[PDB]
Amino acid sequence: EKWMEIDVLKQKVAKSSDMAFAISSEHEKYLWTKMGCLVPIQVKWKLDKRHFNSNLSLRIRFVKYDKKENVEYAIRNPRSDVMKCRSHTEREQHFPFDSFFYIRNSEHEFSYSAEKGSTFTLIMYPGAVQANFDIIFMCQEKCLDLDDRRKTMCLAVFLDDENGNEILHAYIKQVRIVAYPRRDWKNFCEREDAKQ
Ligand SMILES: [Zn+2]
Repeated sequence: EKWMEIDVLKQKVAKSSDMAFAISSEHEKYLWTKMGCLVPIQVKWKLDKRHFNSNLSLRIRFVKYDKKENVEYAIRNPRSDVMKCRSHTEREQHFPFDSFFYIRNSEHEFSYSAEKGSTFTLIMYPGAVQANFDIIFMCQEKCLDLDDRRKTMCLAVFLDDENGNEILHAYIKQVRIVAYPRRDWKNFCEREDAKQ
């Protein structure tokens, strides 16, 4: 009927020193990347009958969650944004300066608002079934307070109809912004594959 997926552009990510992507044994998606690096994202979807000719928009959020507040709740909670640290905020030269992340090389027109949480909204057109763009993180795990460092950061996207109703969603279950993405990615893969 209808589905949506978010993934990194594998071709480029495949052997990059700056980022790495993997799937868990449970098929959830994991991304590790350095801050200040362009991560190539591709959002794809298939729509049902009633939306075939709909004008749609795509919302992009970057939130945190833990065992106490699950992913489905967190991604739609306007108060769950991952917060940029003080020093990266004031040192920021991309507007809005306090956003943890930015969208570049977007094939689609986009706008930004923090009203209901830091969100980039891609304006699309009837018939669009994919959205390509780079996302770049301007703060990192190392910057956060121990309690926040323990929470999981999540990149979530929502496909909305003309009336603003979410009709599909997808996310990268865990995103980590670290110094050596290949170290963490490798440890993750070995631990997963060890699982008989
Ligand atoms: Zn920072």
